[PDB]
Amino acid sequence: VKLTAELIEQAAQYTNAVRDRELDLRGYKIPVIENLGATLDQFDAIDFSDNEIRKLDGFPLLRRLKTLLVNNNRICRIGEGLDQALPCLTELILTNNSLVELGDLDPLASLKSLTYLSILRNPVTNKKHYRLYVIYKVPQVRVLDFQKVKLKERQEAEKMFK
Amino acid sequence: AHPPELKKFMDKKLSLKLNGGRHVQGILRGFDPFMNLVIDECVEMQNNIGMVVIRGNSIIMLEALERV
Amino acid sequence: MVQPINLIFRYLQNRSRIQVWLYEQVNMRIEGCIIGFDEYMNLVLDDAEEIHSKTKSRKQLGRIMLKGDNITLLQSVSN
Amino acid sequence: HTIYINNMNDKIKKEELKRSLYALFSQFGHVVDIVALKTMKMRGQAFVIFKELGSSTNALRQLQGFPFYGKPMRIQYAKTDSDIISKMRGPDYPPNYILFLNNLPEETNEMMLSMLFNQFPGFKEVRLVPGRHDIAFVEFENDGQAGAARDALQGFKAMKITYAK
Amino acid sequence: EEEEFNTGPLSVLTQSVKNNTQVLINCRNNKKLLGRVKAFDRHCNMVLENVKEMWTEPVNKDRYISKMFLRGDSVIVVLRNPLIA
Amino acid sequence: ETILEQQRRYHEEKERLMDVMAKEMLTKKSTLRDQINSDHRTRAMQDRYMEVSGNLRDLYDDKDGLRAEFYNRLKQIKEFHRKHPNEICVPMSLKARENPSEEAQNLVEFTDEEGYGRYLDLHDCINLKASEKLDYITYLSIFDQLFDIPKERKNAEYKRYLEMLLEYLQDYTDRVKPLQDQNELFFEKKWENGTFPGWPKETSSALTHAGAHLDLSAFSSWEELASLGLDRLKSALLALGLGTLEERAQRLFSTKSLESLDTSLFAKNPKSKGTKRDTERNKDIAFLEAQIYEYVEILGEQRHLTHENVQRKQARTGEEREEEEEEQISESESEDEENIPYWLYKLHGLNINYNCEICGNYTYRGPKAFQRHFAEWR
Amino acid sequence: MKLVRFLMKLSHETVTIELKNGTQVHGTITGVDVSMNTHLKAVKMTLKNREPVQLETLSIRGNNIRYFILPDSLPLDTLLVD
Amino acid sequence: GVPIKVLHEAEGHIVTCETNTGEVYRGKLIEAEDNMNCQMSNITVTYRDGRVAQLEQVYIRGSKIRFLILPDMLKNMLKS
Amino acid sequence: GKSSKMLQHIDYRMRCILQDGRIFIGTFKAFDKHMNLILCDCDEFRKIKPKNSKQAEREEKRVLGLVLLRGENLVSMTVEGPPPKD
Amino acid sequence: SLPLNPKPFLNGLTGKPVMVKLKWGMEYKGYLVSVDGYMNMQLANTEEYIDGALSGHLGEVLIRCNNVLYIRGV
RNA sequence: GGAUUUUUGGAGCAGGGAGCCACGCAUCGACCUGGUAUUGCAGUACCUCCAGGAACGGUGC
Repeated sequence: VKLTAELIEQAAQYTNAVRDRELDLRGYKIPVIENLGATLDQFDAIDFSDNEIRKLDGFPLLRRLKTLLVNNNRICRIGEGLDQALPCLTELILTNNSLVELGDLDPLASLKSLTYLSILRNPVTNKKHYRLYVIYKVPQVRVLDFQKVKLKERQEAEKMFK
Repeated sequence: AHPPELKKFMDKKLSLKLNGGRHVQGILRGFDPFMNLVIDECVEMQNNIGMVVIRGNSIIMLEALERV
Repeated sequence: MVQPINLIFRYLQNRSRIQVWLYEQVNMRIEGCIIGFDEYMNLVLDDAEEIHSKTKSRKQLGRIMLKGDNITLLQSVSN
Repeated sequence: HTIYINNMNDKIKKEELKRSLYALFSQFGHVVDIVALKTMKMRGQAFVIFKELGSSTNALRQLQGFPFYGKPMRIQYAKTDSDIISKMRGPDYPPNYILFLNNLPEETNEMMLSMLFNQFPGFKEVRLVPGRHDIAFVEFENDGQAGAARDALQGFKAMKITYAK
Repeated sequence: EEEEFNTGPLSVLTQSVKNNTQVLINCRNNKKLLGRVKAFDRHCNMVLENVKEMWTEPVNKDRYISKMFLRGDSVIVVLRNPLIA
Repeated sequence: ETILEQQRRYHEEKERLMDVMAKEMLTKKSTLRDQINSDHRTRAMQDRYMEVSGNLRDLYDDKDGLRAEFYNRLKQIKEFHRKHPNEICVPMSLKARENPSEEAQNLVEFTDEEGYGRYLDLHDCINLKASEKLDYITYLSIFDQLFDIPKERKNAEYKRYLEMLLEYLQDYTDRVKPLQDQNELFFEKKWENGTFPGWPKETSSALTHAGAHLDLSAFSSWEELASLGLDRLKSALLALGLGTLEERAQRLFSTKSLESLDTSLFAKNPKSKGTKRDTERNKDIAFLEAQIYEYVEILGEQRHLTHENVQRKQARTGEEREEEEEEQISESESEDEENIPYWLYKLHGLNINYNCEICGNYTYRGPKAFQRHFAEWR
Repeated sequence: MKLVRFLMKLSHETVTIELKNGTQVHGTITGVDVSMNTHLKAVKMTLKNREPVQLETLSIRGNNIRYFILPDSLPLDTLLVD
Repeated sequence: GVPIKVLHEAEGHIVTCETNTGEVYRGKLIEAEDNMNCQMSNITVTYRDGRVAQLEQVYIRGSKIRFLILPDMLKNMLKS
Repeated sequence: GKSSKMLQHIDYRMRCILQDGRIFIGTFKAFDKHMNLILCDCDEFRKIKPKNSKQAEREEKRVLGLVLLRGENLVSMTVEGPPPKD
Repeated sequence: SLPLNPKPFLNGLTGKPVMVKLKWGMEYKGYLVSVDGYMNMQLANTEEYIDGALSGHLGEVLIRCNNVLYIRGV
């Protein structure tokens, strides 16, 4: 069950609860993110929850995409050119995925508008200094794992890793 | 001499964009063929102004705050 | 359903003091008691006033006929 | 279908609260809508509405006391049905607070069902113990909590729990 | 209709055409057209002769236009006077 | 993630694609032949097959059936080659895991979808056999690239430009055919015998629009040839050659529109304020003119083909022109791959209007018949 | 009386028209219609604060006209007859 | 008018609308009146500053519309 | 008399000028009493209408597609290019 | 008063000193000679008050209807 | 066939100065630090209060 324009064309389309245009891609067992061209850049965010995607990569240039819900997939790596295809990405929900090393979260530093980030229920979470590492390497984030990035944490992350 | 198709919006709360960058909110109580409106419990965007007449001439856009 | 014209007819009968929002001019609004009006929403106002929202200043007019061209909005005031 | 959350940090602006709520709760199923106001009465609270009922029960059990913007949230099943649900959809005791039925064996037991039923402050009666270990009689102080427990394990892969209708 | 052109406010134009007298037209463009009315209509479209157009840019300016047609919407005011004299 | 597996899958996919476009080139050799022929006149070195092969439409021994479809498959192969280039790019850029592979032992699933979903993702041909297009490019449509008057590269529509041209010359003395006669000018004519003055605005603008059109048409009609290669070739020819125009009498012409006695004065003129000004203002136009030139040269066959078409249609009658248009239309919107008792009926109660709602809001002309509807298949 | 009728007679005259948006248009009238929509040929049009552009043809929505400057030669007394 | 018939044809399709003030509304056209009055649903609005918002239900007066973009599904009224 | 002055340019590519000063170029397919216009394959320009501007011809160009423009906001039209054959 | 309409009001004010405000903020004081159906207005011995200050003494004047904001007797 | 959705207009007008950088006036809004109040089952112009911050945003002249 490949991602398809045909798949995308019959997919529930609606205005969500936070007033944004959202496309429902949930629960199709998609393994690879591809063929997004067919959405025609018409959505604020895409719901990819409960699928089998391994890597957050493969996006076309999508200027309107601001929210990506990627819950319960198998994300173990993040693509390197994400800001070049998603310039205004502001919210990224990655709860319950497979990111294991702090260094695998490095590609998120290039998403200049990224403000809401959620990486809960990922092995990487239990790594020593996981929160400070994210704060220093992705300073554009204001809310991390539903907790406010505070000044004291920023300073503390400036010492360690300076 | 057509009517605007607004019966669907009758007695609903609405958000009205007017010319001059002016915005008000209130409940639709009626209309005529010129799209002049009667709006009840109207609020200038906030200060309460009560029941008012809006001339259709100066109506840019309306948005329902309810489900029709 | 209340028709807008009728609301006016009500304003007329009530002799409620009325405040008019003008078209493409925000800094000034007009006030008065509707004595009569016509098919074009042209209004005859009594003891009318120019209201400067910026200057908090009022200009006294007396007997006014305001063309309806200018009408954006019609409201009532307790004063 | 709707969960009532309280004990929320009321300093978060309304639109941010709703967007984080949406994000957090999307992991369990599609959230249809969120009602949250900052009035004195309603501040620190929110109603989260899900398309699927199983999603609401799962959310309730898994996020009970989850630290959100600094405070541990308290979740419960809403007292009434949400207007949106009633419109999308279209007896006197129902909802009832006593669920008796069986079809829940497999070394299952009374301290098991007592802790699962315990999860709920409504934890009142729990009857699961004979050679059976498959007949469950659960008396939950109130149907929000009986409904919470029932909605939490509403498809114990299929068990049969029948309110005392 | 002629009666309304003859006695109503447009009699200003009716009088200017009959007497071949000058009138100053204050105009929407912030310009003023000074001349004689060869013809006019309901909308205050006009065919004008010997038009002196005057405006400002501060610097005053003017220019002569023998023959021209004015679309009447641009009219603000039309003035009759002891101007022709 | 073991890179070995990834690089493996990459080489495998590349293999799959090569195999696909090779199968294509196999069923209808024209696909390559066509392409190659054009390539021949752009990069002179290119070796091309024996003419006999081309004609008989054969690659070795078997002569294949002659085939909109050719172009289609060429664009499909185009996207395929794009994929391939991408994969090639990314590619250029034990007990531990075997233990974790034990994860979730109990799944009742058949897994036959890695090479089959790919092989399938790139193969010919709907349920069975309706659309030649592969799943890879299932939403590929030529009609969104070619207009009806172009007939997938058969002709180029220049009527529009004849219109704009009339608008440019500010008259009507110019006919479609005289306009084409003008186009023909485009190595020296378009430069020394210009339709209009080459410093005219309207003219330069027109020339720009037209040039752009011809170029896009060119690459549109020959997907299979590397566009970037051609572009760069032309650009380098422009920079390195284009005192390329030399006369034994007047010397060296400059696209300043002046000649020059010797190469010496020509060189010391390329630094002068005049030439700096001009080359700094009219650069884009000169370059566009040049492109129009070389692209029109590469399309000589299409230019001629169209001019011919024009003369034909022109010499038609009404009915003829109409039927021809019908033909162009059909070619445009066609699949790329083909598979008395008057009082008797009143007395008997028939031919009276009636309707059944449950059946397609159907109409019945008789009451006996509708009473028979109650027992029916539908 | 209806002065648009007068303008409709001016086919093949060359005029200068000043627009409401300040633009200046000089060309030869091919047609004026009842809405004062005006069509021209051999047109030199100068938008306010540009150098002129030449157009073989230009079509103006009537309402956007401020005024026409007519040929000095024009025999108005003839044209005003119906 | 011929354009009006083509507008009514776009009812039920996704369309884009710019107002006289340059706000840009994209969504499903529910109803189009003769005078160009437009009822739409599930809108994305893009203001003059660039910011976006989302609306469920809107209705815009015909006079205060500058233009509309319709699908290309319609392009195929060629008689006129 | 003839009514043709619009009908002539029908099917042609046309350069239309808006009241704010935008340039809409599309295929002129239909009009009406108000001069509401139907423009196929329509693009919008802001900065320039090129007459072969040596620097570039095209800045702030936007692809729109099938456009219906209201006549209220139309100022003028000129012929931009001939009809596409399609 | 028992309903006093636009039209009669203006007709009562003919023969009288009036001042008209225009939308553009100019003001014109003079004797109202006449008005017509479209509410075009004819003043005699007109004076111009701009910024509320006497600017120009103008004489006989036609004001196009669309320019008028309001009319006052004075 | 000039009186609210098109063709007889609500248009018209106002920005450089100082040494690549920075900017007058008025109104409204979130907004950011601290601290502090509320534990309330809803369908919403906004939503605790107290002090400090605005090299913030929009509109008009």
